[PDB]
Amino acid sequence: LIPLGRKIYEFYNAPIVKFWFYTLAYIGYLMLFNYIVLVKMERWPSTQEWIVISYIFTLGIEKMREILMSEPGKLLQKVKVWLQEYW
Amino acid sequence: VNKYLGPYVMMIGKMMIDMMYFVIIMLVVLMSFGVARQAILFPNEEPS
Ligand SMILES: CC(C)CCC[C@@H](C)[C@H]1CC[C@H]2[C@@H]3CC=C4C[C@@H](OC(=O)CCC(=O)O)CC[C@]4(C)[C@H]3CC[C@]12C
Ligand SMILES: CC(C)CCC[C@@H](C)[C@H]1CC[C@H]2[C@@H]3CC=C4C[C@@H](OC(=O)CCC(=O)O)CC[C@]4(C)[C@H]3CC[C@]12C
Ligand SMILES: CC(C)CCC[C@@H](C)[C@H]1CC[C@H]2[C@@H]3CC=C4C[C@@H](OC(=O)CCC(=O)O)CC[C@]4(C)[C@H]3CC[C@]12C
Ligand SMILES: CC(C)CCC[C@@H](C)[C@H]1CC[C@H]2[C@@H]3CC=C4C[C@@H](OC(=O)CCC(=O)O)CC[C@]4(C)[C@H]3CC[C@]12C
Ligand SMILES: CC(C)CCC[C@@H](C)[C@H]1CC[C@H]2[C@@H]3CC=C4C[C@@H](OC(=O)CCC(=O)O)CC[C@]4(C)[C@H]3CC[C@]12C
Ligand SMILES: CCC1(c2ccccc2)C(=O)NCNC1=O
Repeated sequence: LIPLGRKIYEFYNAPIVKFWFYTLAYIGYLMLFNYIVLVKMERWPSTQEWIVISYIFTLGIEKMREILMSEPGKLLQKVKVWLQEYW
Repeated sequence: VNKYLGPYVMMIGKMMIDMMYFVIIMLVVLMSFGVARQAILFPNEEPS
């Protein structure tokens, strides 16, 4: 069972696997956003809109975490390094 | 079989790959405009 867990940990930490996991989550987020903008919405958001809202909030938390875990040490320099990537 | 039409046909077959990449970029821009237009102009729609 230890080689199986080692294979799972080695697979899921590969950069290509992480990129394709993030991409297949993006292409399942975009369809949910398409569904919530095409169909009408009620007074409260539906399940798919809650998933889209959760994706946006966790992505925003991830972008603040990329601001914090950067290369410089002073906050303005961290933001200035992060703003070079326009995307 | 013809000496001019034959190279023309495989030339078309070679430009199909560049055509496919143009189709991919046009597809992204096309569904972005289509989804935005349909989602703005038709707010109350059932799943169909
Ligand atoms: C990994 C990538 C390439 C694909 C992952 C995304 C799909 C598996 C998701 C994204 C959009 C989803 C759809 C979005 C909306 C709906 C409507 C939903 O219907 C309702 O909410 C009303 C009727 C009911 O309750 O069944 C049923 C699921 C469905 C078809 C979803 C099925 C699963 C889909 C296709
Ligand atoms: C992680 C995200 C970005 C992509 C992963 C895709 C799936 C995990 C999601 C996408 C669409 C989701 C579906 C969207 C809507 C519905 C309808 C929903 O129907 C009901 O709850 C019926 C009763 C009610 O209306 O309350 C059941 C869950 C389901 C199938 C969802 C199951 C999970 C799905 C397939
Ligand atoms: C009535 C409507 C549906 C128009 C039909 C459009 C397509 C079904 C046709 C139009 C032009 C055709 C292409 C014209 C030329 C070629 C080159 C030829 O390929 C070769 O000679 C092989 C070598 C090479 O690919 O360079 C046959 C396939 C292809 C891509 C054809 C594939 C089918 C295409 C895209
Ligand atoms: C980015 C570019 C290069 C490609 C993207 C365009 C196509 C994928 C789209 C454009 C026109 C679309 C078609 C427009 C109209 C119809 C008729 C539609 O049939 C009906 O609505 C039934 C008859 C009716 O209700 O009137 C089925 C989908 C289809 C073939 C669509 C299929 C998808 C098409 C070919
Ligand atoms: C990254 C790009 C390529 C994503 C593009 C995704 C959209 C073009 C797809 C993905 C989710 C699709 C929706 C998933 C579920 C439905 C419900 C479906 O409802 C029914 O079939 C009626 C249900 C019934 O009464 O049985 C109508 C199509 C629709 C809105 C789909 C329309 C097309 C959507 C928005
Ligand atoms: C929101 C898009 C994305 C992404 C996904 C795949 C490739 C590149 C970027 C993400 O889903 N999270 C991390 N950063 C991002 O901007």
